[PDB]
Amino acid sequence: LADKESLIEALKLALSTEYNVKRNFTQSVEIILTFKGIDMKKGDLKLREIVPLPKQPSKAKRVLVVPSFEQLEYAKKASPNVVITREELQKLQGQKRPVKKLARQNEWFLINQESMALAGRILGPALGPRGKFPTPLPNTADISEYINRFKRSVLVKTKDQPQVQVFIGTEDMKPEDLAENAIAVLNAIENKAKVETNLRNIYVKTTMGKAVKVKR
Amino acid sequence: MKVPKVIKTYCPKCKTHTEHSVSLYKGGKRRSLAEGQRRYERKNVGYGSKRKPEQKRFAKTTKKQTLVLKCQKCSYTIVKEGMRLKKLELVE
RNA sequence: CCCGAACGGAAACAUCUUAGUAGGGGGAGGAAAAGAAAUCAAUUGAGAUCCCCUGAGUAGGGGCGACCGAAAGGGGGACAGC
RNA sequence: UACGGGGGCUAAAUCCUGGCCACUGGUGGUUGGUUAAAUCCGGGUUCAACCGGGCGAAGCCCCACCGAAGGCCGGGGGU
RNA sequence: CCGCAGCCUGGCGUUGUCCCUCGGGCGUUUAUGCGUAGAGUAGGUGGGAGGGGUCGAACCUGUCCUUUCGGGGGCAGGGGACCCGAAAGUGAAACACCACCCAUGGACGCUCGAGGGACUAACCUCUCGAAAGAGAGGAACAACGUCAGGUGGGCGGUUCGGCUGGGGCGGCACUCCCGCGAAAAGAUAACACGGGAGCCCAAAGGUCGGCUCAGGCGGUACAGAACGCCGCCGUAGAGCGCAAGGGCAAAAGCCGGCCUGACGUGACCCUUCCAAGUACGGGGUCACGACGCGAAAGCGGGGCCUAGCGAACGCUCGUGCCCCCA
RNA sequence: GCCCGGAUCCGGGCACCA
Repeated sequence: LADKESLIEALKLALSTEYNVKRNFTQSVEIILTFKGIDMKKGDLKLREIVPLPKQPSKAKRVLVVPSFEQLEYAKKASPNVVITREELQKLQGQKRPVKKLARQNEWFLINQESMALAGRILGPALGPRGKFPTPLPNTADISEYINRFKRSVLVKTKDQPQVQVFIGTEDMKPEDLAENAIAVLNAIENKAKVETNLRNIYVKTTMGKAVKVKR
Repeated sequence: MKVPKVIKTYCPKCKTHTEHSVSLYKGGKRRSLAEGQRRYERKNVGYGSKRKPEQKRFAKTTKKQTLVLKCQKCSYTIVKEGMRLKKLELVE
């Protein structure tokens, strides 16, 4: 629940030094959630959605995808951080930290529909409270367009708290572009429920900023 | 007496036999602002004796057990006539 | 104009009815009191108060029991206004 | 104005007035539970009625004392 | 069974001035965190393998506070500059920095209360004064008004069932079911006799198939009157939830398979209740709609039949619509 | 029907006009 021009004003604080500090590296914008009056039992905080962000920040995230022999030469064009083949993913048996490390830093762990039943026995217990959901991929030849959906998408999940800390953007877009980065998130939460009453204050800061104010 | 949790009977809205979920009847809250509660309170203002008769002699020991059946496709509910029993063990 | 029962009936009886009656206290007159819409009713109408025939045992109140109970409107009598 | 006013029981004098505080009653106390109206908070209602929550006195639950307070003063088994 | 006084206690009013403390909140302010596996304090969700580095680091030596003295958190100097892993473990890892949460304490401005203390001018008590007025003591309590809870035969209104070899005590022949009384149609009384019900069962209900029970006889290790097996007889001498009476054998009993007709709506008839009025309750026969079981005709709105149950008003639930005003 | 405490049941104090 925010105004049309509020997001541009929200990014104006983030981009400008009035609510940001310019260090040796480019800043990244993040949002933290602060709400009031939500309980786990009532069964409304089932936030497990994805957002197709049209604007792509220059800094790509750790996105992991597991293709098959059908499209072994299609997923390499999207420049993923780390990719493991279906034919050799079963080799992780016994290993625990390599299972943990390259599943929480990475945004997603996409696995094909053929190995869907195998996507809950190895990464199941290892990502129980962590909250990783493998999204099945289309069985067509083209996968980069599907990966492009997940290059800058964020996996949101909550279990016992009403807040999620997620990536939304950086310092490298237009001041009005955050109105397109956050609109997918705003539309997604709009189209699944309506808990705008529980809101108290929305903090849209940078990586190294402080609490800001969003008009509401 | 034991009764199943699910029973297949006639759904009169669907006009065929469907599955139903079985539960025991329980009444609601008395809801002040009911017309007979507005009248009772209007009668208790002022001076006088106890205004209304109140039961004192009781003979029955059980109560009629009523079954509530909800049609699992359309949520239509049929309520059955009660029957004097101890406590209907509704466990499947 | 204020204060204010019980007997009886409900086939018992306490809410109820009897009844604002009986009774008590205060204040007048040849009559008193009321009286000139912060009223009624309904497609934009009537036009101060009082009394009679009605509306009508209707609306409505009630251990929804025994029982209790209007007003507007219609027809008349007089019909002023400051 | 306590050597008093008020309220009980017994019934001159002599010799005495035993055991029991479980019940009822009276008095006092309290970790604690419950506890009305009013006020306060949340929901609801373009406002209310209406739903909840908190706070919650005396009393009651709980503890102790009192028989010249009402009173009560058995049975069974063995040596 | 109920009321009403009196009494006790709390809110509001009369009712005012100064404080202090505490507990809530609102916009801020901040610094503090060991179930186990391990370089070791993983409390959790993410950006984030880079973050700090004359844009002054890792390291010895002490003052100091603290803790399950585990151990971390802050001090300047001596050091003029270094460490975490992308690497090893964890149902959940990076003291790589930054955010919110659970959770400790304090402070700013505002609000709300709750408690304690003081004061005097309301109010009260006394004294002097013919009055007017003056003085002393208490004091925002008491007292009074109003509302709320408790206590309350102090006082008022009432109710104190019936049948019945008089009434009482007893019993219930006070609602319902079976036999007999009862006189071979129907009806028929006794504080007559012999007894029961106020429920139990998801099967002890529906259907289809197979089978035959109690008891006795002959032959078999333990084997016995009574275990299993092989034969002969057996009109019921068994079983059918529960009283009594009736009914039942390729079953109405016993053992299995599949099921939920213990079904939605709407009628008529019998009995209670003879001919001859009459509430409930119970039962029987069906129509429409839909099922179950059977090859099928068909059987099935509970239990083999006769007991196991309750008006108006009020509340509540189910189910589709109707109404709310000069 | 409540609160609360105790092992769905029990106890205590209040709710409850067919």
